[PDB]
Amino acid sequence: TNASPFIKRDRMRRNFLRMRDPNEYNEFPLRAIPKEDLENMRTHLLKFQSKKKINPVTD
Amino acid sequence: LEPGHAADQEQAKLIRSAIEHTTLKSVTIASEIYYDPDPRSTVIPEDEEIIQLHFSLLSFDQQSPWLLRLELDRAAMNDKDLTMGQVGERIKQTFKNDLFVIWSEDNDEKLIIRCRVVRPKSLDAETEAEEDHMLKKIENTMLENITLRGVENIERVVMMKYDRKVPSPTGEYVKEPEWVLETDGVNLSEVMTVPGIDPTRIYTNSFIDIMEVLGIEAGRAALYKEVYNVIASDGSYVNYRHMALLVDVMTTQGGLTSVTRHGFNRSNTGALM
Amino acid sequence: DQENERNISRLWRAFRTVKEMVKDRGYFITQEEVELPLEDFKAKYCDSMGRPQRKMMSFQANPTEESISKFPDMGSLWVEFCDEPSVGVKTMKTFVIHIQEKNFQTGIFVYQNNITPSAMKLVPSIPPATIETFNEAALVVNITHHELVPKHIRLSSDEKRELLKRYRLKESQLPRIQRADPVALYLGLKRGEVVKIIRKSETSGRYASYRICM
Amino acid sequence: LPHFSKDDYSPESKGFVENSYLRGLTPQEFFFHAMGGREGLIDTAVKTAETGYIQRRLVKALEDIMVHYDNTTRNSLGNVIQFIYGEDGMDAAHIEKQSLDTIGGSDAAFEKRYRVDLLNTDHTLDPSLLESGSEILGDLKLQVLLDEEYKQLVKDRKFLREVFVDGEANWPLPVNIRRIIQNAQQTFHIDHTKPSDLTIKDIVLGVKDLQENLLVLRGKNEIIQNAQRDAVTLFCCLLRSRLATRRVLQEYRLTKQAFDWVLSNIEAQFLRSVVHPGEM
Amino acid sequence: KDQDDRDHFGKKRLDLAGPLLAQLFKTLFKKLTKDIFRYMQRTVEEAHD
Amino acid sequence: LLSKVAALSGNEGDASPFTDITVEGISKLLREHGYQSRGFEVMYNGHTG
Amino acid sequence: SLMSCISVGTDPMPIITFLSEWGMEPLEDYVPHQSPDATRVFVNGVWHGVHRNPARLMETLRTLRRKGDINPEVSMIRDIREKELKIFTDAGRVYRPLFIVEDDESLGHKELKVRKGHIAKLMATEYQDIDVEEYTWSSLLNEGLVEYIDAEEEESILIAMQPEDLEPAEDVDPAKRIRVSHHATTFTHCEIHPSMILGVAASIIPFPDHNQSPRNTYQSAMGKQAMGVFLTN
Amino acid sequence: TTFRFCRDCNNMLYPREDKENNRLLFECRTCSYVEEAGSPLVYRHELITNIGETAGVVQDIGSDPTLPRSDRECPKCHSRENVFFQSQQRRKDTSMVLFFVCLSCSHIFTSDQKNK
Amino acid sequence: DGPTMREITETIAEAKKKVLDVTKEAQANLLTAKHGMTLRESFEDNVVRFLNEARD
Ligand SMILES: [Zn+2]
Ligand SMILES: [Zn+2]
Repeated sequence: TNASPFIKRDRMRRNFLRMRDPNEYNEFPLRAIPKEDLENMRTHLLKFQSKKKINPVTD
Repeated sequence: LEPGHAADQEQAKLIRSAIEHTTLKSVTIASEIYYDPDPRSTVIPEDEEIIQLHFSLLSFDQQSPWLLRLELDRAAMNDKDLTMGQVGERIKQTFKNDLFVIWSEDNDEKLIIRCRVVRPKSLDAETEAEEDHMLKKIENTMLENITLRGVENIERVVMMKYDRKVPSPTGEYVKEPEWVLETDGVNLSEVMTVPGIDPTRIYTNSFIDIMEVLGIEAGRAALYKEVYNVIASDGSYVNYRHMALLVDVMTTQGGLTSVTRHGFNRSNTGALM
Repeated sequence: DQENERNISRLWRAFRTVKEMVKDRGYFITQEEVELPLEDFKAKYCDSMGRPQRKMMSFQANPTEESISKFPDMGSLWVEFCDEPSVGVKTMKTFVIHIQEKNFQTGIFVYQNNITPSAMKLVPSIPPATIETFNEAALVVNITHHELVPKHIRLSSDEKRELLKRYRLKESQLPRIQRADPVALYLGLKRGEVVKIIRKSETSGRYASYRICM
Repeated sequence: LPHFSKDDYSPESKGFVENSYLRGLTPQEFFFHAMGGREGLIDTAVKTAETGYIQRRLVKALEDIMVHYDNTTRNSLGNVIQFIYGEDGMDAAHIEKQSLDTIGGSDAAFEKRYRVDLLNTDHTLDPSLLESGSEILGDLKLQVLLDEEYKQLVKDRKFLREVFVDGEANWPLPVNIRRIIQNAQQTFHIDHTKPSDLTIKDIVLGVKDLQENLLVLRGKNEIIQNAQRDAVTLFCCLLRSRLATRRVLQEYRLTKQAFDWVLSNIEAQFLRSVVHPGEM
Repeated sequence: KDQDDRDHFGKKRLDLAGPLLAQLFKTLFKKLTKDIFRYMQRTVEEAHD
Repeated sequence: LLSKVAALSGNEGDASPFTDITVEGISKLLREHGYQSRGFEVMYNGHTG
Repeated sequence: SLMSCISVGTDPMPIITFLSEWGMEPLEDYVPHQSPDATRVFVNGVWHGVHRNPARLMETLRTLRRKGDINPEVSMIRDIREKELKIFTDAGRVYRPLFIVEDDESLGHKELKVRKGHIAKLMATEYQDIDVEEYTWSSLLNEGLVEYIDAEEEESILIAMQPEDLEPAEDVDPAKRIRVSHHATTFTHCEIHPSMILGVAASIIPFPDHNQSPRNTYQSAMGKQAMGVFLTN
Repeated sequence: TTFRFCRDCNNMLYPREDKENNRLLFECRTCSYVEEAGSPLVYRHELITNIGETAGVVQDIGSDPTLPRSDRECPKCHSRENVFFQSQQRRKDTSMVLFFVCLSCSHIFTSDQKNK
Repeated sequence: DGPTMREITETIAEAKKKVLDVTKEAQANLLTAKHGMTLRESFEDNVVRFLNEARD
């Protein structure tokens, strides 16, 4: 009805306490470059920013 | 409205359209710049007929190949009583004869205006670069600086039916309805001269324009009415003489003096006061 | 040809307003000519083509007998309508000469668009005669007929003397009205002239006020 | 709120509280209701500050205006703001709302209420309303007096209609005549059946000379006398309408003693309503 | 798109004692560091200990 | 009304805003105690009785 | 309000590294004309990159926060309409807890992840203090049963007023208030309790929903001027 | 308008008129590259526009929990589930026409019955 | 009393149904905006008027 107008906490505490593969591929080796040639040598990446084809070998 | 024609709702529309300021921008969807190789044939399928119509019925040798096309809304030109013939002349009179214009008929499914600028006899080799740009300029000014009809500074007008008590022929007071136009924006001097309205009853919300057009005494009455409306808006009642004294003080110096330090405090009433 | 009719109608209304202004200033103007019908105006002040001849619209008015008794110093009045839109010094110069030549005490000049500054500065140059310039667009509607504008009556010198004496006032203690006031321009008031404003009051029915031109 | 889907325009979504305070507001309604109340609280704070400045400005602008012994309204400089306080010279504390009986009504009603005729038999005066109702019929000297009274009343109706274009008849006026008439009837115990002893000449002259004693301005010159006449224009219209010959004899049944009592009180009441010089 | 609403609580931040003291301490420490350098410079120039 | 019922029953009233508690439910409990359901009582003037 | 909290802020770098390792394409190679469907990723108002599969990414981020791998105070917003993914870690953001709603196909309709068993152990630890394993609020946060939500994140979730009526798929007492079900089957969160929107002062009013709103405001101010016992010392 | 961009330097192309053929050419103001135009339209101004009404539709629009669901029929697949939203244009001159997105075919239709 | 509450509940429901009808015509764009007002503004005025009258 009124879903219990009262806050029942005095005895509700007691109640709870009371209740308780086939070779169809190609495989190649991968070997690291010798470090003896990487010293005093820097390898960078070059990116041409353009929409056409740029090739310094021929262009 | 005129006392004789106050109840005629059909004439109210004539007055309403004759005072509302409308520009081409408010009655158009889009404007486009089209290029035609010659001013005798068209590339758009739609205007294939309009050119054949006007041209057959009919100078054009020196017309520029750049075309300005305006597409007007069918509904918009029907909300306000308008026809492409009148607006076409309106454009024709803004620039008297420096550009050629053709306009479709009302029966057409789409309402289109085609404009062409005619170059002078002298050839300007430098203007070809800005030829299209110039079209982009005039079209913008043709959307804004064109007054199809109405009084400037008049945004919109709405029709309302008010009740006023006028004496009856028998001798009693009876309430009859009349059509009254309410407007946003104020141009009292120009609107007061429009035919069809009652200039002896026009009222303005801003009492400043009343004073400039009708005089200080008219501004005095308008000022009181504005003050009275504010007081009476909430239903409170104040004796007339209290408001009259405030209004009289506000207009005693041959003008509307504010109640701030720039108004009554700039008089000559003693430094100590 | 609609535009032609629009100007004619506006000119006719402006002519009527000027006639009422002259009548209200205390000059002899019959009521019949004030209410001239539109068709009569188009018959006497227009031509075969239809465009009006504003030169012929100019007329002469003289003080009425009652005004002479109250103001025994007012002379004739001349009203001139300028045919050309742009008023120049040439037309202004002949207008003032036409006033000074025939002893016209007051001359009203009506222009269409504007008067050039080189001609405006010449307006106050023929005393004691006075020249008043009126724009036609401003004369289309008689502002004095508005319900908000009360009745203004100019007071004679004797009446002004009595007004101050009985109220024991000074010219600085009266309510002021500007010379540039639309009603003051309609009446041609001068500095020191007092006008009796008769207006309807909801507390006393009729209330009489006074304003001194400044 | 983060409980409705986008583009929800139902009343429950945009703040329609369907419940009452008795039933209680749901959490959505509670928040929307709280939002509305916050608007009122903010307005109260802002309105108080803004209005306070307005009141101070108004008071300082009109603080030096006073009514002088010549009835003119002037400021400290002596400049005239109004030539008579309130355009009528009365005090707001003594004004009451009264109905103007001449402006309203149809022409036929106006004729029936005020017109009195002694020659014809269309608007005749009943002989039982006064002790001289027999010899009154067929008199021309009194007929012209009645004609002038009716002519003035018709003129008053014309003037009133031109002032109040809306036809409103209830306006604030100084003296409440209706109460004075009631007091006279109740004080003297008017018979209401026996014919009165009043005469047409006495009534018309009694009202006419009463209007002369209603003095707001007492100058002895034309300008002040004209101003005095104008100041009591509206009140005289009310006075004439209420104290009409037909209305007094037919509607009020007033006696000569009662009529004299009414006239004296109206003069006394009007003089008490005049604004007092020196009032700020 | 609609203009950003200035009252949106999601665009507002609350500075508690933590952040409030952080900026205050940062300003004061900056002054302390400046004073330390001035003493170092003064000692070198004026030849003090 | 809730407080009156709580005192008569020796309980702590639950007045949290958004719950299933209704005024009618309180009234029913109050009537079970022999009191007017709406909390009205017959009183006597202290001056005259 | 009673259940509102303010974040203290943490380092955003670990999240940035985590995003990069899970496919957040860097902004140095983002070509808009070759991928006009990627969702922009923002961290503390910093555009770090774009992602091709925002739905999968958000699922991973949400799970990590709920289990306790990312700090709960971190706010994640996915603007599907604008194709933006905003992550906020700065301090000063006001947030509050809410229940988590999931499908739970066992019952066939969405329901709260918190069950009666969780509540049973919650109260057991509450009342044992006055020995089962400890179970506190932090346990709920680490179990993904509750979640901190800030104002910005509320713009992309749907919350239920109460689990009694809105969560279950869907005579009436004439005295009960008219409650709207809203007939929504996509709830993502559920309010802990609607009464928690009030503050400390407004939580003392009994039946504040039966009062005119301005009166509640007056009580809040007046409740702070009432004589009582401010402290026991 | 279909803006065209240069091919050699990616700069913005502009329209130019050649009298040798009375045709339309697009030329670059910086690198002197020409290209024949495909359409005679070069400028388009839209006072009243319907572009952006359905902005924000994505392949996973149905995953949004806030978006409301409806039972309207999709007139391309005969389905009942769908999510609807109003126009995204913020101008205070647009109608309240709804836009429905089907969760089975991603087809966008409208409830408009005036113009459609 | 009970009968008054039943009438009140129905009265509010009728107003809501009226609001439902207008909200359906606007979605179909079959509603013409009142002169001097926008479609959205006209719709809001109709909704507010119905709800205000429902309370009265
Ligand atoms: Zn290029
Ligand atoms: Zn479909």
